[PDB]
Amino acid sequence: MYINNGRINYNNEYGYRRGIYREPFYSDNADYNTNSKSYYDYLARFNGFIFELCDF
Amino acid sequence: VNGLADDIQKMKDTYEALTLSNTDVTYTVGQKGDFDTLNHCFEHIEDLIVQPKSI
Amino acid sequence: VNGLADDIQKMKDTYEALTLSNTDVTYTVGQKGDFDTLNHCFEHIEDLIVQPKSI
Amino acid sequence: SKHTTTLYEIIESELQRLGLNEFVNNDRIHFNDSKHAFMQKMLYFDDDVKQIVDH
Repeated sequence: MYINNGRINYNNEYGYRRGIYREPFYSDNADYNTNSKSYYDYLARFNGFIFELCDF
Repeated sequence: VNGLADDIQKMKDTYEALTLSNTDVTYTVGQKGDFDTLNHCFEHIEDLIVQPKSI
Repeated sequence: VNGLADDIQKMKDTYEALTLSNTDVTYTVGQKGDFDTLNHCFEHIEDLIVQPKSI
Repeated sequence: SKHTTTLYEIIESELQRLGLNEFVNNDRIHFNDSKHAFMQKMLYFDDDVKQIVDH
């Protein structure tokens, strides 16, 4: 364990994929719920703009 | 970011005045301390360009 | 990145303290002053590398 | 949030209205501050979050 010599460098020794192929370090047989923004969030952004307009 | 760090180091080297600091200090005097004798410790203190906040 | 920012701020403070030793400075303490409270104002004065002509 | 918003989104929106910023803070950037992040604030139930909920 030695310092990075005062210069930061990013490297991934143990990555998920190596080029086209897939490394054996991590697993893929898992499914996660993905939650995106609904219409109410579109309304919220529009209301934010309307609030700024009212302030102006 | 490494370029920025190298710029900082180069400008610290070129302008020596910016290296000055007045953070606190603790000089230990003894056979194996920072200074051999008490005269050396207070001779070095008078040589500091900027006196720290507490010694 | 925070380390680089700290180095930048410390060097700026050192050079500003050095270049304004001859000047005469005025710190306003209050709600809209340079410093929020008196104790914060005198923490800056204590941290100056070289004290100016008069504060 | 696939159909309607979550409580976290509403609380975060109101906190952003209050003017708080989680990343830059006081000139030092932290990705996960653990003190000013919106998470680790509604979990400790800060005064701001309680005001938002009561409002």
